[PDB]
Amino acid sequence: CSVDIQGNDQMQFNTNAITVDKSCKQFTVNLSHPGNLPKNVMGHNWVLSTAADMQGVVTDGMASGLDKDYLKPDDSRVIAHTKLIGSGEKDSVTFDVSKLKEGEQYMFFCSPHQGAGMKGTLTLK
Ligand SMILES: [Cu+2]
Repeated sequence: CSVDIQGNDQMQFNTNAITVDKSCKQFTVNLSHPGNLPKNVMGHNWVLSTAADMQGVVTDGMASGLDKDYLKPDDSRVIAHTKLIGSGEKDSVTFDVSKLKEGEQYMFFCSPHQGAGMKGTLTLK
């Protein structure tokens, strides 16, 4: 009921496909940042939304800027998210699996780097 995820100095997560076991009550993502670049150069977060909401979350987050960790304040579309981290930092987020529904498609992504491909799927199993 947990996954360790890395975002590196080249806008890449170490996985592009997460599976959440339907028997989990909560799910935890442990985000870390191998490499050497700080968060005001190559910072990463881990953000979860439906596939349909991803674009809006990204656009509005980029617009909100570094001072808001690249997320729109109180964004109702964001199911769960970590803070923005630089190399050597770490952050975890836990959310209730009840927030995910059968038949929906979910995406995870780093909001400042989603346009550069830093995204992947999240699926119940
Ligand atoms: Cu990033």
